[PDB]
Amino acid sequence: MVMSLLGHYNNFFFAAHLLDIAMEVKTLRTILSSVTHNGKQLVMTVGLLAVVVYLYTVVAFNFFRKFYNKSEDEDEPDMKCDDMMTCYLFHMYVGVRAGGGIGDEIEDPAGDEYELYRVVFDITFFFFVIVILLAIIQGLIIDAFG
Amino acid sequence: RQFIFDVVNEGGEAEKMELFVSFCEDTIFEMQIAAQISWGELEVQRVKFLNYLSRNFYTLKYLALFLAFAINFILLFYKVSDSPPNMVYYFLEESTGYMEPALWCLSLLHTLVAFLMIIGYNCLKVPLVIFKREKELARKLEFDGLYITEQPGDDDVKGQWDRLVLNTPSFPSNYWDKFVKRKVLDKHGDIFGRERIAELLGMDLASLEITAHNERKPDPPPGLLTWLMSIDVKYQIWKFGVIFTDNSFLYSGWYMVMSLLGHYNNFFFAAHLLDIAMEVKTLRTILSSVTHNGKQLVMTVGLLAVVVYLYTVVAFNFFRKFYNKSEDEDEPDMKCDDMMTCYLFHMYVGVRAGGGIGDEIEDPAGDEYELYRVVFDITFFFFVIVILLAIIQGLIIDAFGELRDQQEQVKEDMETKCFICGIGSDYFDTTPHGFETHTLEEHNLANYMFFLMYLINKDETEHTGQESYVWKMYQERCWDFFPAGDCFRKQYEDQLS
Amino acid sequence: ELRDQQEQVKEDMETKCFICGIGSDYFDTTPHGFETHTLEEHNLANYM
Amino acid sequence: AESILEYFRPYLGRIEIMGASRRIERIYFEISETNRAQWEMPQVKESK
Ligand SMILES: Nc1ncnc2c1ncn2[C@@H]1O[C@H](COP(=O)(O)OP(=O)(O)OP(=O)(O)O)[C@@H](O)[C@H]1O
Ligand SMILES: Nc1ncnc2c1ncn2[C@@H]1O[C@H](COP(=O)(O)OP(=O)(O)OP(=O)(O)O)[C@@H](O)[C@H]1O
Ligand SMILES: Cn1c(=O)c2c(ncn2C)n(C)c1=O
Ligand SMILES: [Ca+2]
Ligand SMILES: [Zn+2]
Ligand SMILES: [Zn+2]
Repeated sequence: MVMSLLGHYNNFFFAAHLLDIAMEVKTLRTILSSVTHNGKQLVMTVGLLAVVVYLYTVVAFNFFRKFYNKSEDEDEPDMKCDDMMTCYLFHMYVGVRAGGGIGDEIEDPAGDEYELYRVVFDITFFFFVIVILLAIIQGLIIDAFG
Repeated sequence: RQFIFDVVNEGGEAEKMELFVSFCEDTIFEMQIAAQISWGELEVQRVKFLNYLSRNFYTLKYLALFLAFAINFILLFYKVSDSPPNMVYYFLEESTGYMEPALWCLSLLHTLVAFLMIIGYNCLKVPLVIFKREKELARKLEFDGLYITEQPGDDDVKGQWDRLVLNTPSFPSNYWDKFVKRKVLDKHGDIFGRERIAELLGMDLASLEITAHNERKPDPPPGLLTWLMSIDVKYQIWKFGVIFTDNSFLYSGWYMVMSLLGHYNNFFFAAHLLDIAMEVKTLRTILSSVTHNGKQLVMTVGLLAVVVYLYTVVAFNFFRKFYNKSEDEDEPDMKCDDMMTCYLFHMYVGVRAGGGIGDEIEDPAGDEYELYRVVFDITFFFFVIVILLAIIQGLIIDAFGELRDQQEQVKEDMETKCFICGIGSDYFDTTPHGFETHTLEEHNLANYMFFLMYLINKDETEHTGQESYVWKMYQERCWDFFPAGDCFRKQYEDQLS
Repeated sequence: ELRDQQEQVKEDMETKCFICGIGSDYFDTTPHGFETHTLEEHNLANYM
Repeated sequence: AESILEYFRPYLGRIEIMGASRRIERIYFEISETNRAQWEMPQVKESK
């Protein structure tokens, strides 16, 4: 009721009912039931993420900050690690996203001086979040149907 | 609950009963400790103190977690500048001066409660981990002759480090049985060297002053200060070489040396955000599922390293003209002019991405080894991306099924059988609820344990007659009196139902 | 399927004999009997 | 005779064949040390 009366004020709020379908269609309830059933194990595993990328943020800020950049215009504008909490929001919008890792958004490290500290820092990141954590969030769904 | 869980889904099925008696004999020790927690100055104070911090054990734990989830958040306001208030790590607070100090007062606390976690563990849980080990030495000598007939393993570590305790005259300190040294002397005794086992189990003057304790009992002299020499230093080395092997007092050590270190860079206080996943009952389950299939995970990451080695040798011997790093001409930075330089293009820009060294190695439309490039790329894509990164999914997605199975055998074999006999839920359902009876008045775990504490309390001359039998058979260890297959209803089932 | 196939054996060679075909049940009317029926009576080795 | 009966424990085998009179009968016999010795070597055990 209070979505419809409100809709009488912007006529777009009438969109929320397209969202009851998934609350009828006997079949649709089953699928969604399977998702919601394993649901604390889903929220706390998204949790465990936030903290893993916090450890990668503290290691980036204390060592690697010269490798981050945002322009070709000279005079070094937009260095994305000059503050914590700015740095922690590069590691999620352009961090856990994509499909390769902060490795594709942070210059290249061929010219020695902390080189083999970058390749070891990227490979261990790729396995420990992309390959494992985005497989756990899938395993908790596939097992719920079983 | 934990004992019942790990005796149905491991190797019991015969010797489970002696484990149950072993289960009773250390809950016996645990209940005694709980009763005890519920210069005269020194004494009184020491005690009352060590006993507030050994009941409040779990609260102090969670508090550490809250205090570190705090200090970690106060760090997400550090900033860097080339001009000070070299680059300076000053604090960019929320305008108000109330953060630069509080971070200075929540560090010293994080290093006080850390000290209590160590002191506290050393009195709540250590006495039990000694009891569970001092018990084994007695039982592996009285009935096996481990240190009399043979040699322990000639290879193990916790079978010869304990050779350093038998000689001291304080061996039975916790195991109740303060005579685990005289009644081994008599069983082996004559067949072995009577005069030589009199000293290899310490306890000198045994062959001469055996019955010397016959006249009477003397009185000990009190005192102070000078009492600090009555330390059987040799026994202390042994126990202080056992507790440093327990997985617990070394996850408590690495809490302390992270905090003291944090007092040096204040960023090392980050490692506690990483204990969360070691509490939250739920989080342990998830991670347990990951670690359980863990050799099959390490060796499959292995099998990779070698597959990309065979691709590296084929690239270096044929295709090296297709690699490049610049548009500037004069051919700089050719990534295959050396091996080992080439093997580290195949992992940073190799197994990475989602298409394959095919997207980072020029194009091959101009003939001359063309259809040798397309066949080299497609077979690479299937043999590492589609298979090997599907196996590392499979070893995780399967482990939840195995761990949720193993947790549905118990809850279906402790509700369709007994645990002392072995009969079914069936037979006992010929009447109104009978299986709910057979395990509330007849057999019933608990009842059997509280016996073992009736017998001990009562004097010997008065044990009735059906007790002197089950107390002359717990001493020797010949467990046969448990029913294990027969029931009072089953035997007398006609004489009267 | 493969970790299944490896959990039929370890549960059918611990709930049956291998010469006769009787169960773990019957042979549990006394103190440990199934551990006896396959240590002195039937017992692979002995037959070889 | 708790010496003879104990010393000759790992030397007699008990079999439970059925034949002739359509009835179960027991068999006793003797096995040499070398006969049993060449049985616990790891190669044979994995074959089992
Ligand atoms: N002697 C016994 N034989 C078989 N099962 C028993 C016996 N004693 C207890 N149980 C099992 O324990 C349950 C009854 O006890 P209880 O309710 O305490 O178990 P629990 O639920 O695991 O423990 P709690 O109720 O304390 O959480 C029954 O399911 C029963 O099968
Ligand atoms: N005649 C038999 N009938 C049924 N099972 C038997 C027989 N003989 C041996 N077994 C099985 O083998 C096990 C006992 O022998 P043993 O311990 O040698 O098996 P194993 O553990 O596979 O081999 P090993 O102990 O040499 O590694 C029991 O689980 C039992 O079920
Ligand atoms: C004499 N005695 C005890 O005093 C004892 C015990 N189990 C624990 N205690 C304390 N047993 C089995 C025992 O025989
Ligand atoms: Ca009497
Ligand atoms: Zn019963
Ligand atoms: Zn049989």
